[PDB]
Amino acid sequence: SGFRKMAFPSGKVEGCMVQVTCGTTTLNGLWLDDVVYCPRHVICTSEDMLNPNYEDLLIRKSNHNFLVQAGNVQLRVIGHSMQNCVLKLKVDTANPKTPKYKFVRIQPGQTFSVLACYNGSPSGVYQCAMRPNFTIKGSFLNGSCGSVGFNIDYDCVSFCYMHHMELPTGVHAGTDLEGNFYGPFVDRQTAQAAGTDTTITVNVLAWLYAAVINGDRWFLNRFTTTLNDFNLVAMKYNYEPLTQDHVDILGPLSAQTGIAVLDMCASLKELLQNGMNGRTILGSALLEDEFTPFDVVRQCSGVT
Amino acid sequence: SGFRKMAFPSGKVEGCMVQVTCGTTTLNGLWLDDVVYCPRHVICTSEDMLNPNYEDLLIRKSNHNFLVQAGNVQLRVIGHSMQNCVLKLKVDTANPKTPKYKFVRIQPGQTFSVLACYNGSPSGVYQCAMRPNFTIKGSFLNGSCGSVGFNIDYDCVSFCYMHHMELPTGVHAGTDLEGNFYGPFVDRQTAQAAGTDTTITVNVLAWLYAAVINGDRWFLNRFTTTLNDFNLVAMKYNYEPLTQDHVDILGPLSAQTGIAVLDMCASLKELLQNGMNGRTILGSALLEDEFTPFDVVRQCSGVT
Ligand SMILES: O=C(Cc1cccc(Cl)c1)Nc1cncc2c1CCCC2
Ligand SMILES: O=C(Cc1cccc(Cl)c1)Nc1cncc2c1CCCC2
Repeated sequence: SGFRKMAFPSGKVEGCMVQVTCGTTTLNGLWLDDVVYCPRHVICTSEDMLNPNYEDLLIRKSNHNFLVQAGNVQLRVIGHSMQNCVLKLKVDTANPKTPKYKFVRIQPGQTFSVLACYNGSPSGVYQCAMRPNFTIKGSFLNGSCGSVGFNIDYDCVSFCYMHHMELPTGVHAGTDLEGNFYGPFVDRQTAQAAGTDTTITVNVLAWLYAAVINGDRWFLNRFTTTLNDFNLVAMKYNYEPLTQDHVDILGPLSAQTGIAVLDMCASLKELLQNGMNGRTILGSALLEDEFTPFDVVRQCSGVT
Repeated sequence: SGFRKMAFPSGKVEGCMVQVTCGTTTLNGLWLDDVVYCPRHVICTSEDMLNPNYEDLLIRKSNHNFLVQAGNVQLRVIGHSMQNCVLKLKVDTANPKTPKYKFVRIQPGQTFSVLACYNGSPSGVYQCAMRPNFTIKGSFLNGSCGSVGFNIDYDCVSFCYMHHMELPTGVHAGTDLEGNFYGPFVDRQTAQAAGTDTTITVNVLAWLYAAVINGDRWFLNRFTTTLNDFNLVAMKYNYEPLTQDHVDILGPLSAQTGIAVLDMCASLKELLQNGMNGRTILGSALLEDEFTPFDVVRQCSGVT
């Protein structure tokens, strides 16, 4: 028993991290097979970042201008190209540590682990959720660009995120591994509105089931509700509307605990309307939304 | 910016995990050089665990009874011995993936990453604190025994914890890598009193400095206090007494923010006496104590 914000073991991803330097900028790259992926802003200087013309800036660059280092060995760059906001540096050597991998575009509300890196070296790992507004509330410093988010399915790493920038509000923005930004963000130093965020209802409910599984049952009540009645409460408290698809994904957790989904919805309704009354749930004094129903089942069953 | 419960990259530890089977029990082992370390209760059956005579139980076991598997290759056991509550299985092959390592006995209040494992395979990684009462509030299921806690200093892994058991209260108990239990715990199925726990004051203060560094300054006030006055408050709220040694370790954070340690103590005093008033600090509605002053500086500077 116990419930923690658990990240995937980062080993397979650590073996892919490289340092990419272009001119005076150094950031992280992901070396998979004979290709190194990194944010395209590696080709800019502080003068360029207000409104960069990436096509023009990339034209002034040749293969020999991109310095790629894996630990202490230099990789030879034989090709370079830009795909959306990522650069793809073809190197002459396939990464011997390349794991079985996929590039996936995760959905808002889904979770993933981040391996924060500086100068191609891993510093730490943490679990994140892609916010409904397509930002991530990560922990990143200068030099962290190019650090990636991923999930692991037994031996396969699905890379879902590459870190690009911190918004003036302290939240983080980035791309999928094809270079497409999550959200409306662009890679330039400008004020950028992150949309209105909401709490991931299905994840909060999944976390309430995790609490029941781990002995925390104080919040359970004698009430039930309907999808319609619950959604009126979710509306008032900036929670995502709950659908039958969400109920269906909560099926395994409903079966494990013997607490019907709408009865758990009634517990959530009372917690939203009344607060916690100074009590805690799984060591938290607020409603946690960064655990999916899958994360809860995985952590409560032991999938390796 | 941003602040997360960050674990160390687990790669160096993943390469050490093996499966150890003895009779009908399977748990995890740590393969370092030509030795496999695992909890000694691997030699017991459910009949034995009420009050095991480990010396006698180990006598009925020969090298060939300990089945050690690293992924899919079988290791040949050439020696076995018991050191406190750990078994040391000498194998004929040094682990080629053995990192630079140390065995350390961490102090209560210190933090470390845990790599939860099942059948010698890593499933997840999370950051923990050794509670003042020598328990850890981890996330462990059946088969997790032998999973280890560690810290990483550039290339050196300091192993500090091996998981042994879950107490009837849902908290976790284990040993250092010499087999000595943290706390008064014994490896037998009996009711075992975990002592009164306290909040790690120095860590809460370190986390308040992390909040200031990351823009959360609402809790800062016009007040100061003294070590004596603050310790009276800490006494009432089951917080560890603050000493000049704690003030000294908070020196770097005091210098970074320009907020004197005793002024931060006065903020903590008001938060303890008044609560949060429905507000949050770094995404938490309670006072976090599982970040040391070192963890805060590391996460806020970028040590890899
Ligand atoms: O945001 C950027 C650079 C940048 C500027 C403008 C556009 C783009 Cl795409 C990238 N790097 C960064 C990433 N994550 C965190 C922190 C930083 C830099 C300050 C410290 C925090
Ligand atoms: O506690 C034990 C077995 C055990 C029993 C008595 C003494 C000793 Cl040293 C070890 N294993 C375990 C570890 N962590 C978590 C969970 C479990 C088993 C139930 C599920 C949770």
